Amino acid sequence: VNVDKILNSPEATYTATYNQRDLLMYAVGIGESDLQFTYEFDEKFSAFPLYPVCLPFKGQSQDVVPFPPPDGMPNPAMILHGEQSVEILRPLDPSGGTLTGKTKVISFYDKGKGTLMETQTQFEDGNGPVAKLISGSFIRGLTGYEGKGRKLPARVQIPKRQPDFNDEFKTSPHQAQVYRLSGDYNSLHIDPEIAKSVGFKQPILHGLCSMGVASRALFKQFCGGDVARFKSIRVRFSSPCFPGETIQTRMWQEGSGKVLFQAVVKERGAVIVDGGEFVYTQDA
Amino acid sequence: VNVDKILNSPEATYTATYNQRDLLMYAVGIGESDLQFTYEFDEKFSAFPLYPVCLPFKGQSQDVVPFPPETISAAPDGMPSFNPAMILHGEQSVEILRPLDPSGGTLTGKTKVISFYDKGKGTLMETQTQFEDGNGPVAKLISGSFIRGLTGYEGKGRKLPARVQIPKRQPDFNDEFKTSPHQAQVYRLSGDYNSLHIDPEIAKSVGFKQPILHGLCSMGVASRALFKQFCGGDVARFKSIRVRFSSPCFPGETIQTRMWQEGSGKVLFQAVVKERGAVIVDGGEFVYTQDASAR
Repeated sequence: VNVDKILNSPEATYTATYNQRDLLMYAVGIGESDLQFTYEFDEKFSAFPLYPVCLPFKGQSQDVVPFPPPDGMPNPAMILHGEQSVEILRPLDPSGGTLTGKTKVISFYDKGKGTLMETQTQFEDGNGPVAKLISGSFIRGLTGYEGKGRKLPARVQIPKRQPDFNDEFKTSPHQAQVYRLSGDYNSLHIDPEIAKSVGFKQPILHGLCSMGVASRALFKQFCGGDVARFKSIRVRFSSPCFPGETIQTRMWQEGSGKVLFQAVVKERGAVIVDGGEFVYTQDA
Repeated sequence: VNVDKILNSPEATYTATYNQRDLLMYAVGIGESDLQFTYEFDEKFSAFPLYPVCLPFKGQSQDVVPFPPETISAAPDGMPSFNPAMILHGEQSVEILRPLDPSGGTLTGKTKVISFYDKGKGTLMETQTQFEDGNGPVAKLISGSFIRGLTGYEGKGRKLPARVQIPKRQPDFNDEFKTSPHQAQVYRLSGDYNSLHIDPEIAKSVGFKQPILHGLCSMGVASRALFKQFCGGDVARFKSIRVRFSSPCFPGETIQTRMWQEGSGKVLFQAVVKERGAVIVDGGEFVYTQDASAR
């Protein structure tokens, strides 16, 4: 494997679109019910800030997207979604919009047990940048090379004290059936036979839905009803969640507009979203 | 006041388009979880048989459809003037000639007012919608609107089918579905964006404690029970359904479907809110293809 050729491979450029209905479908998919996100005539109707994470899946389609949606690139079943970063430069137009996506592999690191591959996506409207996404995939077993990439941000360490704030959300047993309508139609989240074939007695909930659930808690606690205050969020996905389980978001106020967080399944005491770092605009 | 004018008002023709994703969104909107209706690669993936009721709202839009849709707001010549305050969706009939293509489709809709009856206590206006493609008819819908107060005239319309008499005996079969308190927020995404079902201020405005669930969603919930009990996993067996909406349902309430087998492929039914014992869907008649005819 040649990492230089992977990292010098030109960015891919594409178009993504969303309408108001897509925004509503997303809000219900992550279990949000506040009229700010579920009612187009609300005085403060907005896209939920995390929405751009769906756009690399949905792209330009208004229909079901077949799943799945570089040069020196070397088994899909060995790939885990390990990390996600989302940076919001400007809120999305809640009346709908069309964006240009530019995507590129920015890191390919040999972690020994496998490869960390970081894929960056930048979305722009007509004016300029609106969102920056970094998806960290772990490719199990792929090793034996000199890894290269960007300077990796510090690994988040959760404070050794009780959370400052807690929130809980009971997900529906059919949450994944609703959430998948926002772009990710991976059969792992709906077909019990596919889930069973990879070691799960029931389909698992999309990790990004869990991320949306935690985002809802962070927005509600800190952003004072203003989506423009939701600046950035990054997480590690640590263990699976099943639709029907209760997701607890534990939140640590660290000052300077920084909140560290975890999402935990109440029923099992399993950490599903770890090393959460949230940045928001401090009290206006 | 001119009924002859109303019934002679020319038919309106429009186009309706749905994709696979719309079918999934509808299925989750009515609370169905069966993979036959929620998973595009299920080996028997199908549109839920009641879906055509959404098409007059949706038309060809893939976005939010501001209420009321252009395809339903048009008043016939010559209609009275009174605003939607004294109007309610009282009755619905759905007849399926051919199941919808589950990969998506485009249909021609033809709509016409077919009845304008004086009920003594009000007016029943029946609006028929016929859907077809290049291969012929697919569905026939009849919607009944009630205008309370509007009386004193000679009424005319289609020959009405027999009034459904719900049997006094114990129901043969029962099913229940606990709706979500946010069920209307999801169901509205299939085409009916009426503020009545979401804005508490608009709901309180007309007398309700909170927004009410769409009557057609309740009809969907009853239809799910009927399909599950009688149709043996085959949408082609779901032939017709007609109901009246008797009282409102609130999102979050449990909908019980009471079913009476009458033989010859006919089932009578009611839908009831468990928490209040209130019938919300009454005079239900369901027609399906019998077991001995399942090829």
